Parts: sequence; structure tokens; C-alpha cells
Amino acid sequence: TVFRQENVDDYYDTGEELGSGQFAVVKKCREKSTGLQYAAKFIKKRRTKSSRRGVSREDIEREVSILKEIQHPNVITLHEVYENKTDVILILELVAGGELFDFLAEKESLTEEEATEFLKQILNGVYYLHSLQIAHFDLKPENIMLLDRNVPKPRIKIIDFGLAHKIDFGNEFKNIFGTPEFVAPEIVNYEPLGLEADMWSIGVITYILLSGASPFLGDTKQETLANVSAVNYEFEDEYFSNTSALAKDFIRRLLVKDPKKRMTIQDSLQHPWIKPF
Ligand SMILES: Nc1ncnc2c1ncn2[C@@H]1O[C@H](COP(=O)(O)OP(=O)(O)NP(=O)(O)O)[C@@H](O)[C@H]1O
Ligand SMILES: [Mg+2]
Repeated sequence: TVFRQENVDDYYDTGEELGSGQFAVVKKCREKSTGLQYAAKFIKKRRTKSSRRGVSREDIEREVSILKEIQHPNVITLHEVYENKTDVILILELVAGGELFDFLAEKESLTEEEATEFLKQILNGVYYLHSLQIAHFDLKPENIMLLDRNVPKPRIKIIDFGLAHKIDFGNEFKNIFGTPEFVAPEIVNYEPLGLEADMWSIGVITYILLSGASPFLGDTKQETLANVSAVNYEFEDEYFSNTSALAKDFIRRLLVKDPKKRMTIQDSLQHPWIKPF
């Protein structure tokens, strides 16, 4: 699919830099015709077929195609898409409340109530995606944005669909790999992947939300991946002594090596703790 090739600077005024990635930079922008604000994601294109730098057309188109299909309170939406010789520019919905990561960094640890307020929105966002057979594959604090972090119960939206994939055959087998701390055992072992991988990530996120600690984090990447594959983690009393046994149960049913035994998004929503290189 070809995108709008006019100069994006003729329709938008960019400003502050919101975020950055290995092959992408996000900037706040304002559309001239409406005065409305957005997050412009510039993705670097590959210059040759056999290049490591930049993102292949196939991958950029996959992210765009998945972004054009979604419309939900807890997920980011795509406004327009421009491109030129070096980059493809995704004009996305702005989320100016900052990353859950920076939020958590500033608060250390939350209460089960605060945690569940965030968790329920994330689950709702993931329920929507899984319903469309969309696997995010990169769920983590850094890919969860708040709309306004100066509120007692901040609303969130999931972002970064750079690794998202459609799962129409129950499983995908293509070496999809994200951040070691949050990837499930099947990703670490390069086994077929499906919607289940997102549920494992939710578990890690949940563990983090309640304790401020990472469950499998090791001093190096290989160690972390090793801990993940062996499901090497425990609920440290120093961190969880005042955490309810129900919250641990919820985490425990997500951090399961076997994908077919892991809780599904529907299960997690009906769980007693949630249910109202
Ligand atoms: N819609 C948005 N609104 C506000 N900030 C955003 C938005 N999308 C992304 N960001 C910020 O920009 C950062 C990078 O965006 P992201 O889409 O995650 O790219 P990436 O996948 O890291 N890129 P790359 O490394 O090139 O593949 C995020 O982690 C956020 O801080
Ligand atoms: Mg990212």
C-alpha cells in the first residue's frame, strides 16, 4: 500500500519530542486544518533489500494495517500515514500523560486497588485486540500511556504496535522477539506463538505493579531469558508480605510455561481478583 507523499510539514507543525526508538522517533504535532494535536511517529525505511538498518516495508505495512483496524478507548488510533524516501510517518492519537514506566518510576509501588484500576483498562484493551485475533507481543510499562497522570485514577491506552501480528491460524511461527523481561517462554524458545504470549506479559506487568520488582530480571539478557524459560521467579516476602493471596493467584495463573494452561484474556477478566541478543 502506498501512502500520502506530500510533505507532512505542509499540513502539520511538529514540536516536542515525545519518544524514541531504535528505528523511530515520535514527535508532538498539530494539524493545520483542525488545530488538533497528534503523535507523529517517523519510521526509518530500509535503503536496500539486505539491510539491518531501518524497517522493512512488510513490517511497516503490518503495523499500519493493524493500526487502521482498531478503535477502542484503551488503544491508540491512527489518524493518517505519510511517507517519503527515508521514512513513513504515522500520525497517531496523542497520549500526553506519559509512559506507565515513568509513572511507576516516580511512585515506586501501588496499592492493589490502584494496580487493578490500571490492570482492568489494560485487560479491556487486550480483550478488544484478542477479539480481533491481534497479538501485541510487546506489552510492557513502556508501551502503556496515560492520558493524564495528575488524576487519582489515570486512564490508559496501549501503544507501539511495531510487533503486533494477526493470529488467524491459532499460531504464528516467525521468530518474533521483544524485550527479555516481558517475553513468554515460547518466545524465548522460538516455539509457535499466539495470543497467549500477551497474557504472560500481563503477569509480569502485574507483578511489577504490585511490588516495583521484576520477576525474571537477571544481570544480563541471557540470564533473564534463562529465568523466563525455567519460569524462575518467586513472590519475595519483603515485597509481597502485605499482598493478598488472591492477587498472587492471578499472577500465578498467567506465569505458566505451557501456553495452553495459561489464563486467557476472558479468564483473567472473570478472575475473582478482577471481576467486580
Ligand atoms: N501515540 C503516542 N503518544 C505519545 N507518545 C507516544 C505515542 N506513541 C509512541 N510514543 C512515545 O514514543 C516512544 C516510542 O514509540 P514506539 O511506537 O514504541 O516506537 P518503537 O517501536 O520503539 N520504534 P523502533 O525502535 O524504531 O521500532 C514510546 O515508548 C512513547 O514514549
Ligand atoms: Mg516502543
